[PDB]
Amino acid sequence: SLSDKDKAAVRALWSKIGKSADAIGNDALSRMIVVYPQTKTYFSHWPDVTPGSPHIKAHGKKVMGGIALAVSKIDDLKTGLMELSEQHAYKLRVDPANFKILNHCILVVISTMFPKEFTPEAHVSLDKFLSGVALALAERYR
Amino acid sequence: SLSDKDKAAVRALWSKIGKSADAIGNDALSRMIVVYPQTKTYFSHWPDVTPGSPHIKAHGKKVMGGIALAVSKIDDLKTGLMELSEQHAYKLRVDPANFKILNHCILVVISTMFPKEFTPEAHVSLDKFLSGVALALAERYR
Amino acid sequence: VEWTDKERSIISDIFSHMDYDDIGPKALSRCLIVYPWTQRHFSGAIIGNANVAAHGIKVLHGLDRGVKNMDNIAATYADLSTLHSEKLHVDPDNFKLLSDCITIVLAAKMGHAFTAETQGAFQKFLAVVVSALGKQ
Amino acid sequence: VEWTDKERSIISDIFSHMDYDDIGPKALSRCLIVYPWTQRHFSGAIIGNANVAAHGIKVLHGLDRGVKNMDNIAATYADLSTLHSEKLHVDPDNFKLLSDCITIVLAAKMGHAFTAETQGAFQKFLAVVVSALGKQ
Ligand code: HEM
Ligand code: HEM
Ligand code: HEM
Ligand code: HEM
Repeated sequence: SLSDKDKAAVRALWSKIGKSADAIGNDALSRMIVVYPQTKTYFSHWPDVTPGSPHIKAHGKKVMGGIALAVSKIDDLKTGLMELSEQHAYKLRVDPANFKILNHCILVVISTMFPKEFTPEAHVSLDKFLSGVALALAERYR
Repeated sequence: SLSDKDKAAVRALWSKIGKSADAIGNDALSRMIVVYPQTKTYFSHWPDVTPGSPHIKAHGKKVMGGIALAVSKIDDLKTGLMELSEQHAYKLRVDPANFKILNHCILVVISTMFPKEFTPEAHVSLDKFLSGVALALAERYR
Repeated sequence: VEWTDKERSIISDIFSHMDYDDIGPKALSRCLIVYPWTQRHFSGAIIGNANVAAHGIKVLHGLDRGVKNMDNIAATYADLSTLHSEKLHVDPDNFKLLSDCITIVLAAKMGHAFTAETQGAFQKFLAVVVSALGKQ
Repeated sequence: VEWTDKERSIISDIFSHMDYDDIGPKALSRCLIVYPWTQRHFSGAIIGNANVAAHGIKVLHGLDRGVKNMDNIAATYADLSTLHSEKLHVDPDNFKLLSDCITIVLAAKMGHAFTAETQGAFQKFLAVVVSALGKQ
């Protein structure tokens, strides 16, 4: 669970990072697809499932919007993300093992764009935060 | 997280299985050490650390004592196992990766002993319950 | 991978005393119930569904294959591997799950004859088999 | 494992422009701060400790050894595997964790040059190297 130091760590980082949220979501989502082909299935209904693609660029905005939401509801991720859990488990039926993957890709992207910002200390708290998000999202699977 | 039905399933099961707790802990501890050698080191301070051993047997009792505890504190595992967590992290310094391993061995043994009561339904709930237990034990590592 | 004769002996012995029509459906039934999200490959009750029962049996027959080619596993499944990924779109994590379910069901039938040594050998086998499956 | 010429080029490119004294220490410091339980292997702030910086360097050199023998990787590490396994008491899981840290530190070094294709190659290489290490 996140401590006060963790919650503060994430808010401080997010305030420097938030402006590039859409860049991060697109790059991250592109990487995931290329590096972990197994995740290409879920976006197969899109015409262009490649790095440039307008759908990827569009969806990346939404994924980061979800993260922005998680940041606001940090004190209670489970209830803040209930609906999204519901949606991924029943409507999209997204295998839960993939949340670990995307989280990894986002950390890499943030590292790529904010190397001076992403210190080991920020890293620990952001990883704890992202795990909690992954955990909140699996809530409604079983 | 555990639902009302998940909680009643675990209690119902524990009510039937509880009497063999000591036997379950001994067998489960033996399998872990054997099937996953990497875990032997934490118990090297014991003279004899083999299936039959009296130290394994004594410790299989405390482990299951811990499960019985979690069962009691099932409404809030995090605060209910704050102690065991603090202990395995700073005192014993056990790698958190191993809790899933012990959980798996406990499941096997229960199938071995109570094949008639360990139904798929019981299995779902006991599994979520053990994931919760492992999650709470990992609580004080970072 | 390296195999000891003792291991070759247990893995082989395990599979000859096993009734496939029995272990197959129960192992798959359980996985579909304990890990609900794998059910989306059989959308086209669970414990009684014949389609699930049938694939459970096919699973055991495919494992039996690798038992006959222990020193040539990755090659033995290259075909099955591409089927579950290329066409079936099965997440490789799912093999890990079905693996544990088979262990648990087998553990309930062999009872106390399912020793820690038997367990270790059988898990090592599935580990290698799962690697060849989620690799391609 | 199967390597393409492209992958051979990319990994070679990365390791020939890498600065071991910088990446090494940073990658180990991060791992010990992000995954505190690995710290029990250096029983004697973390980012400034010379003994940490030292093994960090050793790790990268140990990898470089693998870059030269991309086709005979399992053999190449067999010894180092036993070192960490039998004597140091390293949980195999700790290798996969360090693996991620190395990737993250490298990404912050190459910035926009750490394209998705580069990540793919670098991760696949660490994967093979981690299996070898957590096998003996
Ligand atoms: C960091 C965790 C994640 C967040 C915050 C997230 C967020 C979202 C949001 C906000 C939507 C919105 C669609 C709408 O407007 O209703 C969505 C859709 C979707 N997500 Fe996720 N998601 C996450 C992880 C994943 C993963 C790991 C996958 C699978 C590789 C996935 C697959 C999908 C799919 C397939 C859709 C439907 C897209 C479409 O057809 O338009 N998501 N997600
Ligand atoms: C189902 C999760 C687990 C539970 C509930 C549990 C519970 C306990 C309890 C109750 C003690 C007794 C100490 C005391 O009263 O002060 C203990 C000790 C210990 N545990 Fe665990 N444990 C779990 C998992 C593990 C794992 C996975 C490992 C190692 C791979 C481990 C290693 C140890 C060691 C080495 C000791 C000290 C033995 C001794 O010298 O007496 N435990 N544990
Ligand atoms: C333990 C590893 C597994 C083995 C050895 C195995 C084996 C097989 C075989 C032999 C077929 C028959 C295809 C044909 O006629 O050419 C098949 C089909 C299929 N498998 Fe698997 N499988 C395994 C795991 C899985 C998993 C984990 C899933 C996801 C729950 C899955 C889902 C399917 C589906 C949807 C089909 C096609 C339907 C059918 O013909 O029954 N399989 N599998
Ligand atoms: C990316 C995989 C790794 C590689 C390639 C690697 C490589 C090496 C090498 C080359 C040595 C020196 C050998 C000698 O003195 O004979 C060494 C020592 C050691 N390694 Fe690692 N290592 C790796 C991962 C790890 C991990 C994950 C840990 C756990 C934090 C670890 C802990 C140790 C310890 C405790 C020593 C002895 C310390 C010392 O230098 O005095 N290593 N390693």
